[PDB]
Amino acid sequence: TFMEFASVSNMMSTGRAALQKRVMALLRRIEHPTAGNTEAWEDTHAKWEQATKLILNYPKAKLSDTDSLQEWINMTGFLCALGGVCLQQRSNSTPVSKFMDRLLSLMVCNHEKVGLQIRTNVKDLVGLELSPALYPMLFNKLKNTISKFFDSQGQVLLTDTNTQFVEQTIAIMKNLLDNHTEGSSEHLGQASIETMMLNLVRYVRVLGNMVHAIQIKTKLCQLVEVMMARRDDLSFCQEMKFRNKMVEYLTDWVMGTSNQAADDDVKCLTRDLDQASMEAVVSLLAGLPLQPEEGDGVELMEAKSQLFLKYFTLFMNLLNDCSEMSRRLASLRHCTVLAMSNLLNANVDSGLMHSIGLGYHKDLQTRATFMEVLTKILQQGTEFDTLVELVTMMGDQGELPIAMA
Amino acid sequence: INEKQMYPSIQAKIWGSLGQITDLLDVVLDSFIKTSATGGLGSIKAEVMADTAVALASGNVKLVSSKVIGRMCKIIDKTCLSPTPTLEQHLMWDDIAILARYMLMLSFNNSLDVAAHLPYLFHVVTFLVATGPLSLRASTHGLVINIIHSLCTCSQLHFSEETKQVLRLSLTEFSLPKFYLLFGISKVKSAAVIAFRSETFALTSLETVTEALLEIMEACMRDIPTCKWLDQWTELAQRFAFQYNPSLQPRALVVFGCISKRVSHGQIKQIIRILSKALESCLKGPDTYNSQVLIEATVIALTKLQPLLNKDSPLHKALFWVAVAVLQLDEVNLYSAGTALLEQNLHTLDSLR
Amino acid sequence: HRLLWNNQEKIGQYLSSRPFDKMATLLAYLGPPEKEEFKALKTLSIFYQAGTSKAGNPIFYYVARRFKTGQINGDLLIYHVLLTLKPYYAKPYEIVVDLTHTGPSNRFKTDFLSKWFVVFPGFAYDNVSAVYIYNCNSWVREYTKYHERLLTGLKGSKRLVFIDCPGKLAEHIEHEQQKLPAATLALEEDLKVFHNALKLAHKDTKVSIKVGSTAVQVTSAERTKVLGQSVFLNDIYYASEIEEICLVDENQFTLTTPLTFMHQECEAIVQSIIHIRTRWELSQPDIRPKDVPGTLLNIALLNLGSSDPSLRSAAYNLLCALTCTFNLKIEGQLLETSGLCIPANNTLFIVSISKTLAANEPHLTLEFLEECISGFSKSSIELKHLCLEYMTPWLSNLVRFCKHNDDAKRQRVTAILDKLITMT
Repeated sequence: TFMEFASVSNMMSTGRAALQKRVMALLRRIEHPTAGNTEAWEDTHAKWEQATKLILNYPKAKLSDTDSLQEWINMTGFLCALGGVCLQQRSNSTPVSKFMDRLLSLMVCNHEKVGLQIRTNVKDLVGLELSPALYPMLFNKLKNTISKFFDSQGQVLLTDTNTQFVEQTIAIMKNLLDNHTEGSSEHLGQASIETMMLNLVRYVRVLGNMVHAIQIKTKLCQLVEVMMARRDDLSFCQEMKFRNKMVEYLTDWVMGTSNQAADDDVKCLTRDLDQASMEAVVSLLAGLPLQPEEGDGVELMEAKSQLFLKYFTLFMNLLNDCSEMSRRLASLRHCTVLAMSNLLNANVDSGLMHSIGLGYHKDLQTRATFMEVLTKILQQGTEFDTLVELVTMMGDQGELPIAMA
Repeated sequence: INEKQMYPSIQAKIWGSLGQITDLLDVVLDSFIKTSATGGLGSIKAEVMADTAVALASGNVKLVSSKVIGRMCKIIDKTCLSPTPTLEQHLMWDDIAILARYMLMLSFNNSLDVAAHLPYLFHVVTFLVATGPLSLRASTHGLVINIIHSLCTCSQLHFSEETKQVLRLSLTEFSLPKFYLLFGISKVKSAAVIAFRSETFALTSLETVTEALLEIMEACMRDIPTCKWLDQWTELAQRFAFQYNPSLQPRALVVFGCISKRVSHGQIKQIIRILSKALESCLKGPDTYNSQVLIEATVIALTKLQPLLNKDSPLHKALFWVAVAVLQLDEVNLYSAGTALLEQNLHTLDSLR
Repeated sequence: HRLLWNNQEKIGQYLSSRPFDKMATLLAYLGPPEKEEFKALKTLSIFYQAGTSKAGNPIFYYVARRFKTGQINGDLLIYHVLLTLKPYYAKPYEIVVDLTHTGPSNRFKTDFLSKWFVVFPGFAYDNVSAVYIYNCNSWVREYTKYHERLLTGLKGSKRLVFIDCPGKLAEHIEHEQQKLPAATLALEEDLKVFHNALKLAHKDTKVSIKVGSTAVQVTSAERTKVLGQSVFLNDIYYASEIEEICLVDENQFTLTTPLTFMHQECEAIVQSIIHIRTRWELSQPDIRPKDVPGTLLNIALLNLGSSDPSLRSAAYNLLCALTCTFNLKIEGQLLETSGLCIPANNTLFIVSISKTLAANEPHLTLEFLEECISGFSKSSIELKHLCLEYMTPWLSNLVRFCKHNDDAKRQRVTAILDKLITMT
């Protein structure tokens, strides 16, 4: 790492922000647990604790401290990129645990003197820069941080601080997952992504219909898609119930005020939310077998059939008025169709029974919306029995260029 | 044309039966083409009459197919009596445009039986690639895809499993985003959508397309031992190659060069004199936009023809200096052609040690 | 190779430095689809220690019919079998696996199979002296042959010992003290044994049929090479899931891929199965992949005629898929593709395909006519003219399904006729 932090210096730095980022990027690479690392991180963290008061309780008890704010921005990121070594050393031995606890306390801070910089900087650094070894602690702390908003009955303690925490946490998780940090794979897949996602969804449920609520919901849907994009990366004890439950939760979000809209901007935000929700649902359903939550003594086939019919009717209703925002009226059409195609491909014997009627007609669209699946849905009944050959022999070509590529 | 609602019955009854009457075929088709022309291309009459030709063809495939292909060939040949800069500007362009969609519709399900007309089909395709409005370009692409399909699904010519695999691969290849540019249909998601409704072209593209089709043909003749497709198509190209024309000859030279397998000294001399006359007209005439393309075509022909001349041909060495002179003209496309010719000439002389 | 497709947008850039065109060509035949904590305990008691063999080694019993794929996390199951092996994994032992009432719902995934092969310590596998297999069937053969590359080193070993009757296994157990649950042992009492029953299939085999009071069992008197050792096959097909039964032949009968057998008392077999299945039907508390054929032929044929080129192409490919899958004697001319410019006036083509299919494959003719008459109401005027034109060729075949003494067939024919009358 030190040897690399010589090429890191020889190359020209086009300012301090890039030099700061290049420094943290190297600090993340610090893995071997040397002793100087320990004392430097610990003492830097002590000075950071002092500057915490000096910058947070001292806009209040008295600006030129924008310089110290800039120093703090760097110093936080320093600790974040070097946080990991200490925890690694704990496994072969708790201030680092207290580091995030302060960080999460800073997460919703409201200060009379520019707390906006504080919040934006905490979001950015925590998301992009934290060491992958720090992931498990991050998730474990966020779980109980979010678990304190629901009552015992499951009644959400909706508060301005709570909602401010939630918008941020969802933004932060999106930023975290979006970036593919090196080594993140082996560290992302220890903590479960289930509980906090579920609780965030349950909280966003009651968000209402305000502009803030819809803006939060759209970001949450983007987060759901992003998280779903790496079912490989994360580790799941039960993916099936996971996906099934939140499919059943996002089904509600689509077509919320699509007919009772009274303002162009309100319907625009509503259309954006519906598009995002549909995009998320399409991502959820890929390969998701249906298994309804334990019913009222119904044979599995009977419950699956009713669930499928419910979903399919929900989709057809949306696709029925998708004919005649002009861009939206067609994009949400193929999105709705791809959703249904995802259902069927997974669910053969809960499908064609209620799906055959989609083969028939339309206003020049539904056949072009179901045979729009049959190209790879019902003509996908090829070799399903309920291929890929010579692709290896082409990769063995002279000089092996494809493997090197 | 008029009784639109009763159409599926009108055709199957009147036209599907009149078609099976072998003797009346010529008169029926002539009336078809005349009524199509009267409406003009892109007209309701033209579209309806184009569709109605599939019905007639369904009866007697051989005769309708032969008559439809032959009249296209005849019109194309007859274009060389009052030559004009491009085909789209020629007087008889409407005839070619109209009769093109006839083959487009008759292409499907081997209603243009390939095993008898493949050379002429590739003739038409070669002469039509990237011509006219967008609809016609997509039509040419669709024609190519359908003809390859039919050749891959013709029961009248048993093919090996390897040849069938080759054909299946070629059909897949022709659908890729690469060929959409080599066919002039760019920024069109589907060829079919544009085709069934009512830009500069570089000869390198035609060379690529013609080479691909030549592979498609040669794989086929690997099964039909007595086939004369290559000779027929080479001859039909050589007719246009050495014959003066503003529009056809450029394309014809590249097609001939890519197609032929054995050349003659006079052919090389004829091509070189064609280049000489083209250059002489370029310096005097103001229509450089055609003489230049003809010069480039002449060069591109040689770049392909040279590797086939006899090992004792004195022209091997003169080809170098021809390339040098071409590069001296200082034209980007001509320079590129010269550079290619130089590479080919050096490689050919090196291989001959 | 999912990532090979995933990174084709960038692999070409590195290959920009025939080979150079072949990467994108295979996208035609591509587009692939998309310490620890422990909780709960198996009330079913799938894997447990019970009984001891002659050699004085403990035997662990396992019934695969107790566990269904896709319902219970396999991490818990593997850690559980490790936990119950904690006092015994450090010493050589013996294992017996029960393969009774086993189907594809007991299949073990490749990842879970390797997780089974890894988590157990390396010496524990050498500790395994003998493996006893009871009630091997035909599903297991292909299950392990598809998983042969994972288990290529285990076939042909002495550890596997095949058991078809309880006596062979009880030979090596002290005083036949095998502690298998009574559920599996209750299926061997008082059945009917047929000695020379011939199993009719593509590969004819000489087996023995056993029809009981609850299920139907068949055993194979022909040694079958399973895992390198020629052993018999004991397939059990319960009669609670057989609903395709009829009198067909005097010496042959049809059971359900259909099951056919020949014997001198086949009527008695059918009557016994009828009695036990009707008793099961007394015990009831207070789309199939066959009818697919016609119901889809109609959807393809009607949509071919459509006025959207994309839809015509889509339907043509669907026809190719259906004909290839179901082996319809259409002369096999059709071959799938994408981007075909199928002409607008395809009335003659659809009609000719319909006539050829009606003559060559007079099989369904009832699902197809039912679907066509149902869809004839919803179609357009031009589409109605098309629909009648190819519907007409099939009505002739309806003569066949009149003579048969099947009230289900006769009532269906009556319904088709009444629908046609309403249409008229």
